[PDB]
Amino acid sequence: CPGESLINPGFKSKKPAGGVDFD
Amino acid sequence: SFVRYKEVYAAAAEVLGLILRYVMERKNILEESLCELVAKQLKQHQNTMEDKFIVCLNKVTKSFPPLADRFMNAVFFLLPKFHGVLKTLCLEVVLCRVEGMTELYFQLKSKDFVQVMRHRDD
Amino acid sequence: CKIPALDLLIKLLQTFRSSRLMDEFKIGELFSKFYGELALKKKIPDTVLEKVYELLGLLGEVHPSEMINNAENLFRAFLGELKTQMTSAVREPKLPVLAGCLKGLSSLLCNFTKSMEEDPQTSREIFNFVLQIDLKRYAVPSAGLRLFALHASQFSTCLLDNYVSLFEVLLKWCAHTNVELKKAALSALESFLKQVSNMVAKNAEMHKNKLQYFMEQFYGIINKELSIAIRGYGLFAGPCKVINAKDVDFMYVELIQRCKQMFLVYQMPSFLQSVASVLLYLDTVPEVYTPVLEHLVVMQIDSFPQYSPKMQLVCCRAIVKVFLALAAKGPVLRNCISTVVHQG
Amino acid sequence: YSGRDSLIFLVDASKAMFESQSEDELTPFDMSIQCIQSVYISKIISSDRDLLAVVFYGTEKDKNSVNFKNIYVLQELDNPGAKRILELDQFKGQQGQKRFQDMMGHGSDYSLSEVLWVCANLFSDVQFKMSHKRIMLFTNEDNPHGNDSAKASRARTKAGDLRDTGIFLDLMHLKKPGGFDISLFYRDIISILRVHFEESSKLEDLLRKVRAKETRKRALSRLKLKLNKDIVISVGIYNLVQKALKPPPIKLYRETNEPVKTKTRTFNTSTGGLLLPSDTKRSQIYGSRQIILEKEETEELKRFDDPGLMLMGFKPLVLLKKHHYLRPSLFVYPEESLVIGSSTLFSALLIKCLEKEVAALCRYTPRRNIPPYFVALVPQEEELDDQKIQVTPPGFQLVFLPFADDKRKMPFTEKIMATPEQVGKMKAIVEKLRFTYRSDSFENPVLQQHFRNLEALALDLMEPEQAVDLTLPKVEAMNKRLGSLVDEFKELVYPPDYNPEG
Amino acid sequence: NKAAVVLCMDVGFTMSNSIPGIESPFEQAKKVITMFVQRQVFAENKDEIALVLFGTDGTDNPLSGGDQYQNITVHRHLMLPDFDLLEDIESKIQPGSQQADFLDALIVSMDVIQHETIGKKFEKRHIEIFTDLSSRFSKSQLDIIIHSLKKCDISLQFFLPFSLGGPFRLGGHGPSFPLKGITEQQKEGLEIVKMVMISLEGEDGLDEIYSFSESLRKLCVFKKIERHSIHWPCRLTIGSNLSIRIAAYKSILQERVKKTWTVVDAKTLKKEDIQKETVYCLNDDDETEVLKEDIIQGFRYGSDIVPFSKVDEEQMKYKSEGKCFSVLGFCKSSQVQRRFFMGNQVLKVFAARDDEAAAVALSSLIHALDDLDMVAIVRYAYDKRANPQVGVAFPHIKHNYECLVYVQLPFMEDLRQYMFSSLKNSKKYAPTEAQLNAVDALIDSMSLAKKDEKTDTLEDLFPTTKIPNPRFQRLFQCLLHRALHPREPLPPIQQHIWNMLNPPAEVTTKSQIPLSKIKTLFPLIEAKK
DNA sequence: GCTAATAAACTAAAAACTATTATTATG
DNA sequence: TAATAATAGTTTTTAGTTTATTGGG
Repeated sequence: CPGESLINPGFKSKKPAGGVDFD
Repeated sequence: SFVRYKEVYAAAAEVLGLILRYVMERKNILEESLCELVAKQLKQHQNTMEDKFIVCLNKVTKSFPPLADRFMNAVFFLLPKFHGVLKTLCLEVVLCRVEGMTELYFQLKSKDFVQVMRHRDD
Repeated sequence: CKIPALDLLIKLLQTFRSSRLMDEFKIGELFSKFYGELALKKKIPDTVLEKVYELLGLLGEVHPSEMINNAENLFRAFLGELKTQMTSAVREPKLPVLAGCLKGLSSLLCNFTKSMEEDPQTSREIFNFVLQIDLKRYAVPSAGLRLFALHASQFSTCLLDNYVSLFEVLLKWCAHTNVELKKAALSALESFLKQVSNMVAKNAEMHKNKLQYFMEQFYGIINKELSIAIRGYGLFAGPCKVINAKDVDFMYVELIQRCKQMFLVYQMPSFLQSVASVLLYLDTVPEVYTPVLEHLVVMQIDSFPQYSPKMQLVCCRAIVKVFLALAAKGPVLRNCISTVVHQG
Repeated sequence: YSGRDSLIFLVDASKAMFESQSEDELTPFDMSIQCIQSVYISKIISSDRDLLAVVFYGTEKDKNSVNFKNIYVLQELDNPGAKRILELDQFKGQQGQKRFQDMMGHGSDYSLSEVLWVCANLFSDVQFKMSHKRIMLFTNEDNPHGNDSAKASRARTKAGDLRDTGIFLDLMHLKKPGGFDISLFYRDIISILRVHFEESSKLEDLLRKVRAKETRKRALSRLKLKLNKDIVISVGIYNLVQKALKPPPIKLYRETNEPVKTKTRTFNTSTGGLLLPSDTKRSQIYGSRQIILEKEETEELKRFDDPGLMLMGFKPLVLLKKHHYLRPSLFVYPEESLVIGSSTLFSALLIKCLEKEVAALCRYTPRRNIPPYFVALVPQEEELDDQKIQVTPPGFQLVFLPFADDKRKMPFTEKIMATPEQVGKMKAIVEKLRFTYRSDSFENPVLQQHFRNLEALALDLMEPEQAVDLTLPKVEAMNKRLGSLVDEFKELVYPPDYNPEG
Repeated sequence: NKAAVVLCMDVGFTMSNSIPGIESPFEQAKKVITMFVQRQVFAENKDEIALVLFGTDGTDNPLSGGDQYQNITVHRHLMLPDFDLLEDIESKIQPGSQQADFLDALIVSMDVIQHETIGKKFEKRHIEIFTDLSSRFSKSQLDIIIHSLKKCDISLQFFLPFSLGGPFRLGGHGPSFPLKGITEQQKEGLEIVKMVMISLEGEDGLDEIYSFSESLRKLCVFKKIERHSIHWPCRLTIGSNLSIRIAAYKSILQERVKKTWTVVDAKTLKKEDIQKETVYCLNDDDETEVLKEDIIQGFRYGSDIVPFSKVDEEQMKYKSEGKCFSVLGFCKSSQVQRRFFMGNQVLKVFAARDDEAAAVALSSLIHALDDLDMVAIVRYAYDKRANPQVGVAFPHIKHNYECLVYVQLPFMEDLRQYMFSSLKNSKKYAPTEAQLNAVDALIDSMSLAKKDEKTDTLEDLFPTTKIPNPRFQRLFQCLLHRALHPREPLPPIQQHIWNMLNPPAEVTTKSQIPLSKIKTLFPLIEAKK
């Protein structure tokens, strides 16, 4: 299922912390 | 499906297993759709609970062996989980499966028969 | 601490009940250690784990002064625990096992302590009065009944009040389900009746309670309830010897009439105990009744079978009591015993 | 409470995973090794209450209770432990793999029916409440059963049976120079178009260490809100945000390492004899007079109303001060366990209050002998993201209203203005420093460092991992982007001689 | 520091009487003074308290020179209160029969203050007077009294049996007394005191005259004898080239009892005779005692437990470098919801006092952040041993000053996820139109907000934020009952505590019918408790 | 130039949450 | 003669301590 963590079923897929950008 | 008191679904399993044994008195087969219906009812909300499931499955296999093939792995999967008479119950589910002689030795030894047979449950 | 702890403690209990007075004398130090371990502030031990009180309830030893000193501490602890448990003001009437444990310890301890000689005797007695529904089991009500039955003598001069309420609550308790509760209530009721009979016998105000409590129920009674009233009349025939003694044998006379209806099937032992009591209080007996009572008692002996063991024991006790009663009259003694053994 | 998660790892014991076209990159065996280390560390951190197992196939030898050749269980289904981690790490590396090949076979044939049998048996051994049965395979070839048509047929039959029995098989792409070749033998056999010369499907997150407790769904308390006195509705109260705290330590012996229990006793001083709670008297000395009371009165003085909620009224959301915050809010959801039909009325009231933009103020009693506070129930409409998954639950936000004595008085502060050009300087500085914030952007570095140290000492590492703190501002970049603006505004406001520091 | 507070209570007979169904103004005044003094004693404030009574049958004050300041009996001089003061208020205070001018009592009280403020210092000089204005007064010393108060800076607050500006609820919402029953003596006294304190203070004079019942649910009685919150002397920082000294304040802070429950003996009532210890004995080996320091803490690690001393962690702890307040960035105010405001207190931060450059900078920041609908992300650190935390800083502007408000923000660890069902999509729980209309009618009949006449302003029928927490009131009531009667059961919760606890009964009367509609239109079933 | 609370971390402690298990009921 | 029903067993706060630590004078 999209947007789910394959590591832990029933939990959203985790993305690495994005920090901060500049616009 | 109404699991509140045991007589309800027990007698439901009784009548339906008798029907499946004596549907058209074993002279014709087109009510196999009803067999699919009862198998689904078994799958629907009973494999998630699997305590009245095993009871009704036991009764219906006592009344109709050839259905239990739909749950062989299932009835194997649930084997070690129980520890009381439930185990006992599942045991005779195997008894009806003379047609199940494909392979059971490896199943039962992997199911660790030796303890339950060694245990004194006459 | 789990079900294994439960079973080990009950094993220890039944061990003391079985094994006692031979060599089980390494327990006083164990008693003190148990007192300390229960006094531990960490109250993880569940209500089911409260049978420690039954543990601390001890009768297998002579109970030297160490347990005597611990006894008062235990008793005040029980008073506090009961006050905490009973009060529904804290919305915590939960006493699923605690109250029965306090019952057991009090039963096993009061056998040698705390007679009717001081104030706190009534205090704990008050905790007995508060004894509505106990979830189809009724453990603690029967417990309180048994505890009162064991030490009813320890509550005298303070149970005289509320007499009618105690009487009716005993009646309802023995008139419920859970036949164990019924028999415990019967035991407590008969102990209470014995105590009140002794008190009014020694009371100079026996007329007060007589006109206030006894004659009312006695006339109002007319199942074992009738036999309960037969006990009541038989025991209260005593105090009537103090005041209006001329009526005493009079009731005895109508008692004869009663066994006339009985003559032509569990009330006979009650008849025997009642007539034994009245004859103990009686001095002059109508000799016309001597062959009559002879016939009645030998018919009772004939009716000894058809009985369960329990009222076989009851009837043999009543027979012993009537023999003790007739023992007071020499010629009556000899002739009645000869005739009864012959006919039997 | 619901079921748990069961994970199975099944690596091929062959030559493919011990070799790579570019030895500078990680061998499939070894990279799977760091993968399982990372997932086991994450599991230890998060859900160590579940079951994990290790098993290999294709090995020359074998070891399994099922006694299937080339099938060797390495670890049974168990909670992860540092012993498992080291047992796996000793085979890690381009020398650990050689060791493995030394005292452990690899490269022999196998049967997927056999591995399905053994994994089904292992799952069947678990007698606990399970909910997830995920099996991860580690190979880069769809051919080995395509070689034998009967083998492929029985393998896919058993795979279908297993997936019908609630078993979920998921595919781990492995780096095959000739291509993983999906859609040829797998999507028809796995429970669910690039041929995947590579391996990274989501192995990046698998290798990603995650530090989170992730407590399962639970109910704090199912209070029963009374409207006036009798029309009462069952509701569920949760905390979608709740402070994560360090687990308490474990008192143990410094000569045997076993946990030593502690027992605590209240007792006398003149005698020292052990005493009872009946001997304990609550005391409080005010001025010179001591007032004596007991505990029961102490909690009864805190007992006013039954555990529940008592409506005070309705108030528009504008009538609450933004700075008026006392304690982190809660979430309220309809509940139909005690009161059935309350979901319809909850929907009706949510619609009506959303239309009327009025929150519901109530008197809240958490439990017995507890103070009833004032709680504002703001409507919280459900929000769905692009993939229509709930990012905002539907229900109510229960915030707390501080009392008059819950607010402190301050010395009076006057109003001093600023020139609009200084405001423009501030706006330019902010724009040079602007970004978009998300709730999943900043963690607690203290806890992360504590963790990293904990695993490092558990793994007996010579050095612990350093936690990356995102709360440290990059002063050099900020200064680079500002430049003139800082001292320009300083000269605008602060006198040249009067620096902010005296 | 110390507050020189004195209470001037009229012992007149006029307020000793009241309308039936309404408690006597003397009695309600006694209730208010009892709660005031119980707060004073039970908070153990170091503020001296004096009691002066006028309208008494006798006369007792240093200014009694014959026909001067008569009917004035000074009960207590300026010292710290005690339980004796409480019992004298409860019992020794009785309704008298005489009446006297309240200006004479004011002069006597101020003279007593001057005679007793000497020998020490006082942070504040204050006085409150309870009266019904039905006693005749001579408006002669008003100018002298006003001048003396201005030259000595004594604060005043007045309270009345009737409302300042049908149903009657003492200490609760609803009318306290109809305004058409005030005597012309009361009206003239009201005008005189209005002009006196309007001249004394300015325009906020009417804000210090109140009623008893409304003061029972408000801190207005303690509003002039409180203590300021201490500042947090630190420095906000932007990058490595900008920093401003700050003075933060916990504007909102949860309150706790400052007096713990000490344990004493059941017989000697002594803590000394009942002391404490703990024992670390082995779980096995007949409970062999592990030595007190031989225990070392460990930690759960998955399926394993590792021994791990505190020294190890303190030498590997992620240290926080002192007290610092570093801004981490800026985001839109719409990106934050009220459900993410963490922490148990609110920091209404300020810059360094008397730093006009800092004031200009913070005002510029407030304007820039407000005009852009914009908020800041800042990092907090109380000190070296503190735990660094993230929080949100958003502007807050008052009519007299602008300000910035800090509330701590959560991390990912604090976050939890619980999935739900779309109730709006629940076909089995769609509300019927009649039920929706009944719900709407109930909401209209239940709302505590009324659109003010001829204005767009909105009023509140239940000002919760101006009401204290009622644990302390019942706590002190039972404490004083036990102190005076340590043989009797605790007194139940007083009725006025319910009056402040309950909303106005008018809203209940409006909701009477729609509540019936709701209960008739909804088939709600229950279960066994 | 003379000592002074303080929130953090630490406990106890109390309740809610699934999860079972004697118990009559009937014979 | 065999079915149901409170019921104790793991988490999780949270009230009352306990630590020294900055802040001054």
